[PDB]
Amino acid sequence: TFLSCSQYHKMYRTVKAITGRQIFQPLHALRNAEKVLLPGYHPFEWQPPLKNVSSRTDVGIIDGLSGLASSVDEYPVDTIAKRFRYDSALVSALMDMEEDILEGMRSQDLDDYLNGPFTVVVKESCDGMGDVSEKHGSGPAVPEKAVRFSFTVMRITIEHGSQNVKVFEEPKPNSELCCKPLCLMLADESDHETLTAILSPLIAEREAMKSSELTLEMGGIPRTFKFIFRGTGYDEKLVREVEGLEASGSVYICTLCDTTRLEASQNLVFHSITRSHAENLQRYEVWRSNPYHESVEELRDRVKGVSAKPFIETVPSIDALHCDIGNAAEFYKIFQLEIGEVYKHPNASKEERKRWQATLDKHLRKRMNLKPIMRMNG
Amino acid sequence: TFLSCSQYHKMYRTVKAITGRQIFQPLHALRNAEKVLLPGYHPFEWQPPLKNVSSRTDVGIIDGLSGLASSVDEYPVDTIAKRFRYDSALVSALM
Amino acid sequence: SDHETLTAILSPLIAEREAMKSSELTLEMGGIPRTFKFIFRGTGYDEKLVREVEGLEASGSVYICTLCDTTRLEASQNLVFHSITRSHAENLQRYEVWRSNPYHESVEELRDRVKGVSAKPFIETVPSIDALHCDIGNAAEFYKIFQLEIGEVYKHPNASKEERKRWQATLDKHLRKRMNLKPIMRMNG
Amino acid sequence: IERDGSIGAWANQSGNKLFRRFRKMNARQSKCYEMEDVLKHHWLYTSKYLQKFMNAHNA
DNA sequence: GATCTGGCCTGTCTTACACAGTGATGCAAATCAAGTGTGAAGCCAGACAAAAACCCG
DNA sequence: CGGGTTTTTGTTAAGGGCTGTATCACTGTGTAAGACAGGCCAGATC
DNA sequence: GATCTGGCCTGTCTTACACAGTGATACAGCCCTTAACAAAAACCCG
DNA sequence: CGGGTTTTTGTCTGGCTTCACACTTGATTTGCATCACTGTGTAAGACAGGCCAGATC
Ligand SMILES: [Mg+2]
Ligand SMILES: [Zn+2]
Ligand SMILES: [Zn+2]
Repeated sequence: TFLSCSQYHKMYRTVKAITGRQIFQPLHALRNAEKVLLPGYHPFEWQPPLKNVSSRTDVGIIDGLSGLASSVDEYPVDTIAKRFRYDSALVSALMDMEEDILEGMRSQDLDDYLNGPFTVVVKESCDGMGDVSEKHGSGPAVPEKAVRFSFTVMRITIEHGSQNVKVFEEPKPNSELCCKPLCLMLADESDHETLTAILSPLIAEREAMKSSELTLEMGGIPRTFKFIFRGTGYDEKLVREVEGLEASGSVYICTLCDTTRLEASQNLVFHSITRSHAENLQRYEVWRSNPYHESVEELRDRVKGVSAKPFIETVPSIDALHCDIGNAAEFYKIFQLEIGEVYKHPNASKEERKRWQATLDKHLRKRMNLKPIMRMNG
Repeated sequence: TFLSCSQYHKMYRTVKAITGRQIFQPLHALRNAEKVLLPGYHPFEWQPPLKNVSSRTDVGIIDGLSGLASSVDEYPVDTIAKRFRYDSALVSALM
Repeated sequence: SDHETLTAILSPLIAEREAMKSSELTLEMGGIPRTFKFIFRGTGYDEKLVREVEGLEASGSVYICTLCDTTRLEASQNLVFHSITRSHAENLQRYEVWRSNPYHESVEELRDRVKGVSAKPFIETVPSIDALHCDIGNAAEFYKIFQLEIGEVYKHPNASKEERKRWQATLDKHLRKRMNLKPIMRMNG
Repeated sequence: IERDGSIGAWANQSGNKLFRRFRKMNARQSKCYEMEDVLKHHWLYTSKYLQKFMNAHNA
């Protein structure tokens, strides 16, 4: 309900005085349950030592700078960043979903004294926020932009005997209610230096725990967990920026295949997914070393677009609204072309196409009774 | 506590579902309770006739301009005035 | 400061109030008929609004007292001996005299005869003051009194502004060193 | 499709309006504890336990 | 007689300043964790007789 | 294995009262889209 | 050979358009009183 | 106006349950005041354009 503490205490004491008995609970037990539910409360362990990661398990929010010296004689930086510990937030999410996964296991013809190794599919995502500053002193002061890095659990499975059984499947993972956040930064999305400096420890811990075994207590029985991470909650801009590709410019535009715009326009269905992460690393190494001594454009075409060093392995995907609007735009364009009898006209003028679009919009507003607009949407 | 209608209904239904009994009140009961206190509800009278004042006694919020002249051929004015009636407000305060 | 719209909005309320001034309400709140009278007192008006809705000038008039007709020059000479010589009816009379001008006198003499009344009052106000303004005024006067007594001006007929600023700085430093107080031109309570 | 089996329908203001609400309603000054508080509240808001206790009126 | 110049008047930003908020602490104080152990109340079974108000002869 | 006997729910009649969501005029407000001013050329001309 | 110009990129920069939140209104589901029939079940003796 | 009819009011004897001090002390939470730290509406406060009259070749 987005309630503060003073007014909550006021309502609490008012209800306690009116009803006589105590029905609500004061801020003491509330904060107690809060700090109990927050990450970094219950113990856990890992069979591998988890190198480069401490073994302390009673810490929560920490500075996102990761001990970055920001004194006068260093690189200027003032973006305040806060973060959780990846393992801590992960075990906290697992603990708060323990009840749901136990209910699912009981429903799926399974007992309670079961051991792992459970398999948890965890997806990661991060995106900016835009203006988050309500400046009212003198008006628009600064376009302060923020960013959040988060994760989400959407699949929990267990393999017993021969086959497996999905004891937990998220009903709607594309929602704003199961987006467990890791870190928050007051940095621009275009600021590559600060973003990389803040996201490097998270990626380090991720790569460290990618091949580990979690051991946790749920109901008095030790349970073993393994995790499979998937980067698929990034838009095409962030994928193209992080994976070392160029901007939205030159002919190299596909993120799943190494084709070009001209090759795609010539051969439409003649491509398959080939852009991996190790391939991009090798292409960047070739770009940096240039073991053939070729011209700029020669090696640029040889590396096929990539010109920067990627640092986050991602699994690209595609959105439904985008794949629908990309086809609707071409349908609208081919309709505009076909309502002008262009197969007979050798040339095409701007006034001709303008009048054709005007006639099309007029007929549409007359028949279907809608409002045409050049701003294409979904 | 500066509580909106939607959030209050959410809290009400949550408490009713977690407790079973209806400890709080629904929205229509709250609307009746707030209408029973707004001006222009309880009857009253005046010993003098109070000329130039209407005798209707079930009016609340009214336009503060009191029959403005907002036509285009008149002095321009861009204001939003909302007011209670003086006698109605006094009767409400007394009740 | 928008006078015409404020008057157009507040005229019905003033009419209702002046019509209710001499009425008798009858209610049935306690199960039995109860009669009610009313006495209105408009004392919740600040200086900026009581110098505008009453007809007097806003801030440029020599007349400063909202109760007496003493000018700024006569106020510095006569300190305590005064009386309340202002009301709504006399203000209406003075405005009518200003508008008619039956004596056919100059503008300055007519202005000092109407005691600064230029606009027509339409709200019977009862002005009042608070302790905050009184104490801040007394302290602002005593500050300059301390400056004048520490500068030894009773023996120096004409001093300089820079010398007075030096006096002010010395007094501020002495006060901050002994009493440990932070001086500031922006005065408050 | 063969890799995942679901193209999905993920899409806005849900990341900015909620953040500004948490920052304006319950947060501190100094830009040091403000982020800690908003992160704690955002973590508490997406808890399956609290949501399960909230939506219990459907059954 | 024709401009030139110092001193008020007044609508201007301009700028400091106390207050309201958010959150968390942090000591003084009322209450409770169990141990009996009485000890004073509340109602019920057994069948037999006193104040107070309204209608009828 | 299957009826007998017994112990619990549904059904539509209807104008009500009561309670839970869905919507409706209202604006505000975040956000990619696609246009446009330059930047940077390679070709035509004196 | 030096200078002017049309065309391809490129980094902003305004926008319309899809939503977001709110108090009041409007639909839209649950009990009520006879009741003779319509069903579900648990347990038991044949 | 006096008497009758309810209606409420009590009775002891013997017999059930049922909450409360009484310390016992020493943790627990309960509550109100205090702490850290800024954003902002508001009132003091100069401030220069404008309006003047006093003045010199
Ligand atoms: Mg994005
Ligand atoms: Zn492709
Ligand atoms: Zn005076």
